[PDB]
Amino acid sequence: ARGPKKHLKRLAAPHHWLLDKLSGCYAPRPSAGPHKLRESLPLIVFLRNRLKYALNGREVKAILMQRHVKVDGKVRTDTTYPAGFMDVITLDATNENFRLVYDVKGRFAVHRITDEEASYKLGKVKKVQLGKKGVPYVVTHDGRTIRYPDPNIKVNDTVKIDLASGKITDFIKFDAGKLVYVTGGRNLGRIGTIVHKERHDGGFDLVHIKDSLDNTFVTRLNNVFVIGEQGKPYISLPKGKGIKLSIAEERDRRRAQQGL
Amino acid sequence: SKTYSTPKRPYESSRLDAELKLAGEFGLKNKKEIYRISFQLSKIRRAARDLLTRDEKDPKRLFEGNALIRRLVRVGVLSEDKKKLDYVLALKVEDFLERRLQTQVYKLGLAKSVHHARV
Amino acid sequence: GISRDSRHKRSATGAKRAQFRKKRKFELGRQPANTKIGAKRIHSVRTRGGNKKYRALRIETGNFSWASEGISKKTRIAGVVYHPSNNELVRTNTLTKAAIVQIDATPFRQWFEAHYGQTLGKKSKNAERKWAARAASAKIESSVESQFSAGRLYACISSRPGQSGRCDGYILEGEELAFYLRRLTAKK
Amino acid sequence: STELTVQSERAFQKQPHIFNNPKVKTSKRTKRWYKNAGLGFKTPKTAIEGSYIDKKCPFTGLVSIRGKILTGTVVSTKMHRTIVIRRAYLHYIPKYNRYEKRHKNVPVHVSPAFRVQVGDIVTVGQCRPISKTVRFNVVKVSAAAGKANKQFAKF
RNA sequence: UAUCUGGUUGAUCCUGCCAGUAGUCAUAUGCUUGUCUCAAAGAUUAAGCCAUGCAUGUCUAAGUAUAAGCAAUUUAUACAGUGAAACUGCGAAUGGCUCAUUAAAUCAGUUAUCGUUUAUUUGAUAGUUCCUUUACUACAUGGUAUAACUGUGGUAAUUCUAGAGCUAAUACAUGCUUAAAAUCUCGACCCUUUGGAAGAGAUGUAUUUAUUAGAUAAAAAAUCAAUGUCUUCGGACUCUUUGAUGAUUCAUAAUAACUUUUCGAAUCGCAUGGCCUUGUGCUGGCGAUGGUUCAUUCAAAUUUCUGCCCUAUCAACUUUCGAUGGUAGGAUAGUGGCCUACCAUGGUUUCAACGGGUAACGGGGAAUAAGGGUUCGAUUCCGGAGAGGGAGCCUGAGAAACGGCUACC
RNA sequence: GGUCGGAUUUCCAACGGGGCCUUUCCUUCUGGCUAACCUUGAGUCCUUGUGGCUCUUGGCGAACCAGGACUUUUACUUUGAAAAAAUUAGAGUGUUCAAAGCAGGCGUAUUGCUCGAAUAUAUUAGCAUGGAAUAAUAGAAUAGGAC
RNA sequence: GACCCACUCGGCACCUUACGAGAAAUCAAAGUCUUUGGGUUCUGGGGGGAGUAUGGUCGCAAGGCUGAAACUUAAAGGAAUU
RNA sequence: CCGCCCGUCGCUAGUACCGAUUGAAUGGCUUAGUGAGGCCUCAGGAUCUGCUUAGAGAUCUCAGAGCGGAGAAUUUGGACAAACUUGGUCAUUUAGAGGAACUAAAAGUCGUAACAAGGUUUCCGUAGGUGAACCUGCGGAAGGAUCAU
RNA sequence: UCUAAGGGUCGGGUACGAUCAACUU
RNA sequence: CUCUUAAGGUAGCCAAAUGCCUCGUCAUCUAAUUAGUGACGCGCAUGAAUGGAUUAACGAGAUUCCCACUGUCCCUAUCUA
Repeated sequence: ARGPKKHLKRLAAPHHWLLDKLSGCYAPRPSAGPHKLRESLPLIVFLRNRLKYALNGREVKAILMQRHVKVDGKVRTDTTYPAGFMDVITLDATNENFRLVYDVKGRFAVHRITDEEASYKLGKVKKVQLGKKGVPYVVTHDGRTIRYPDPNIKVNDTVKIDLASGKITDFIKFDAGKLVYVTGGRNLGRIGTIVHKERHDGGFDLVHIKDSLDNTFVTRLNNVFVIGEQGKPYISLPKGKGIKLSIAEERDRRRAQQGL
Repeated sequence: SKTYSTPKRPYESSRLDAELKLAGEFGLKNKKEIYRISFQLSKIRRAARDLLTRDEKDPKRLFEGNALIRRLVRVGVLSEDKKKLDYVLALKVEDFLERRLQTQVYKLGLAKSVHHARV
Repeated sequence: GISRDSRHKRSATGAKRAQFRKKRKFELGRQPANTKIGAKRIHSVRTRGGNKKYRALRIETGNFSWASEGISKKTRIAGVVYHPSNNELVRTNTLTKAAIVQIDATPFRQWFEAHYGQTLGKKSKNAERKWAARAASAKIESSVESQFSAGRLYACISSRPGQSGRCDGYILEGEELAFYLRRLTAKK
Repeated sequence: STELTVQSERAFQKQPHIFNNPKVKTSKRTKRWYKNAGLGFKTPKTAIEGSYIDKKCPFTGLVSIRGKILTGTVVSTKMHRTIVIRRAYLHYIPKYNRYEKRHKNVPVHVSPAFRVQVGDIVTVGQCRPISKTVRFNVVKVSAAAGKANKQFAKF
């Protein structure tokens, strides 16, 4: 005890980093940042383990100490910088703009995007308050404070951020008939067009969702994240589109898909 | 991250007869090898027992039973004529030992004995 | 030191708990100081997160509010007996929150005379305009108007001097004032 | 009830920062603060009309109900502004595939907005700690009597 | 792979145990031992503890370097390459080790903070401060010490240090420079009845207190204290400012003041450009560090519900100098008998209280089982503790710290 | 089997849901969409028996949610969320097999492509949800009873 | 009223049989129990030591209730058979 | 049936019990007393130092005196409280003359209590007595040697 | 040097006031 | 086994205020104990209303040990009337 932990062991790290456990030793502890420890992805993991551009932490550091890579238009030469959901990673090598999104199994899908799409990102407003001198502000999921927004931006709406100016271009309300990208939970990575909402004062508001295959399900509103209207997302979605083809369908695919 | 187990009665001459016959037929140095095949076969049998207790047209049954059947077929233990998840229970140590390589060398020729094949 | 903890007490069933942890600075308690009157003496104590607390010893002044009129004025404060609180940690005839005290009354007298043009007990165009405008209000109360004769006003301390370092308060008025002096039989 | 008349104690009991100016001759002479505790709990007329203070009350006081809401039967009324409720339940033992009756006693603060009697069922809500043992406050009552007083009148 | 066999009798059937049988990431030991892969390992007994001998500090283009150090920049006469030391700043509160104490207590899952702290990260965020606010001044940017260093010494000895002489700082202590407008009070003055005025002062942020606003489901008319913006001064009167929560005395704002008075860059590196009234003139980039508050993050502290082994040859415990609650205060980062003053007399218990024992840290889990279950869990994850025993405390965001101090044993 | 061991329509039937009517309220109050509509405006490239692709302005409140009202209380059960990671079971896969591991496979291997790292279980407590048998509980008898 | 016949409720029991049960002796309950579950209380877990020692509690006492361990042992025991 | 079998006494060995000894040892908890240390507080003021009229030719003294600021030793009171002493209490081990049991051995001594009607039918409870098994009384049972007038 | 507690007699326009005096803790 | 008595000393108790031998023997208490206590018992010569064994409370009863306390003592000296 006696102050905060600085280490993190292999087996304690979230399962969606995919490394190895039994006395494999240590894992990269995300530094404090915009995102939470578990719902985040450090750059060392994004670069050594997913993209295979590097093989070692010193290689990753050699990369990061050259202003090559930037998160949200800013360099972030920290090794264990917690990058998270809907975060834009930009490498001038290959001019590859990486959006961190979720695949359907719950891992961090490595989405490649256009520069015009990397221009912006999205943010779920967590609270709307008045600050000092009567100045209203909204707080997003990525710890971004934005002053003097549209007064119609109420809580759980989502917001389009221009990422160079921390300003708001357009907002999307929380209502029925709106797309959703589930963040957190069993049903993580699914995309399903809110059916309706269940209030439960003092009791964790629930949301009922319906995939394109009419596979209805239910999640928690803290885990819901809106992204657009029916059939008009605001982001390039990954390969899979959040459907969760069952294991049977998956084997039927990878047996009939391809004899390789 | 480790595994294996062995039998119950250390004697019972009928078993000794059967085991030594298999050992002589298939060129084995130990009873541990027969025990190993019986262990594998027991795992398979109890898996299939659970699945058969499950409902027909049940997703876990279909998935895991087809998988188990596919594995045994591609090994050649389960013939492709009997592919229904009951001969998986009817299997036997002879049917596994026949697919061992030593036995396959001999039956394919090329060694004129199972002991020569092992060597 | 002083453990501000419950693991040492007893169970609600009467069960004697075992000494279970060496004392923790989480559970920390400190020693008061007996905020008396006279010769301002304030010591700063470092607290959790830094966050200086200003332990007052022997204040002399305070800031007292007259709310029916809606002002606040600095005055000197006067006698005390308290508390009905303690035996262990604070000792001597202190000054604290919820204590009734006598205060100077002269800044309020001056303010009232200059703001209403009216005395208590017993000119220019702008001033006369203002007084005539905001008249029909200088009618406070028999009790307060009687206190001003002596020139010492009953007030209650609202600040916690051992935490903040001040002697802010409010002048008694109404049902409070009707209530209070049947009490204040205390030392320590 | 509670016969504090209103001011039984040696300090003056008032609601903090609730100021009744003797200057303004308001035609009520009754300035109180109450709140809707929330969760569809009805604020009683005894609390709105009363004279008590009770800083630990969820309607006129400073505490707030947040967390759990429980129910129980009053098995004691012998303290001042607090009761003890019985919370009975069945605990499953799987070895036997059966249940066993268990109780926990739970001390509760009760405002004088409620006339509470031994036997009455009472719904309580989680508050901040307000004593060594008390963490709950009465927020609703259901008397299991029907005012069955004349049934004792027999002749 | 839901299996049993030998033994009581002269013999039989039983009850019933003893014995055998199989396994054990359960230990020990004995005999034997060629190979490959994987590999636990002073836990049990002495939380005696290893009682020997060795180890956690750290720098960049970017806080301070006259090393009486190196090389040489040859771009330099103030430095401007590298760089020991030492000051400063961060860190040492993580990790690792062990299981002694611990039986509603840890702990597990599940809640809550509308009950609080939070260095760091991350994002936002200080025209308001010349206190006689027209000389009072340095704002092209003011003051002092001190280390390392030099040299004289003490002691047998230790990461002991004294006396004397220098010198620095995002050390310490101080301290100015940037609006405009509006609103308030005070108010010379001239005056009215409709009264209007020139000047002075205040209005950042933080602290403390008091007060106020922080609204709201809907429709027509009389009266008035003053008409009020504007008037057809008939009164058209509409226009209207009010966010969030299930819920607040919330967020926030405004009044009156309060403070021993906080913060509001006397900091640093590279690039050197633009404009003329060509002055070492005015403007100006990319960063670093630091900084108030808010929010976020890493957390912490408290907390709800339920749940733990054996014992009745422990049945009545608690309240004595707190047990249960109430009022008030103190203390605390905050809630709260946490602590006391006054008051009341409650609270737990055969649905096993309290007490005792544990060869008892808790769980995730392990072993063996047809199914149900029994036993184990010192551990390679999680969190509790502890550093020979006790207690106390400095520093700091964070320790009741022990590879940190203080004392007793 | 009308395309060449895979599929389709009306099908004789079975198994499970939903709605409505039978005296059957199987919660309503303030509302919108008023909707699934008397909205019908000339109406149709169909085996007249409806296997059924098609429009012109104006009806009933949940199919959409805003608030409210009161709302007998439980136990039980379904579904879902919660259920740290490793371990357990288990899918896939050349560790030379296996224990393991989460790797790796495919090309013209002449400057590339690509599948992945599933899933399930995890009693009890708590949360939400559908059911409403079984088992308790209350519901108008000196009527303070209902609309 | 007492007797006789038939019936009936409730009792003390009896004779016969085994559809069953049981190790058997025997049992209309000791049945409806491996085709294992109507409700509920008490007690036992090989034989000895030992119903002893000790502690409590009741009792005038005699004693009652509660009640071990060490140690020892492969049999003790129940029904039947010749 | 020349079968099985009971107890006393005596020898040997072992196990535990009682027991004078106000036994002993160890450990935990604790009353009372004494009470280190640091923390808070009332004081204290060695020393250093800014300014100021002061003693002295025009970032300075030469007697000194006030406004202060930092501030060590020491010190008052308080809470926290180690440790020690003295008692008490609980638990666990342990000695002990003697006493009284159990078990086992051993071809010991005295009888022969039970198993056949075991030669007085056995057993239960209670009470008394006797070398020992046991006997007797009172009531009860058949597990009787009688399912029967 | 203080504090607290412990009483008597009179009054109720059909919740409390005035007045008096002990010692004990 | 034998002699013998009216009966042969029972339950219990003991070197006891009862035991000669006797300072009995064993243990405990002490550095050391003819003392004390606890046990042993063919007890010169214990013993049952010439009452036996025991007993809380009581005792200016006899007795042993411990603590405290002391001029009892080591070892005496001084003061007052």
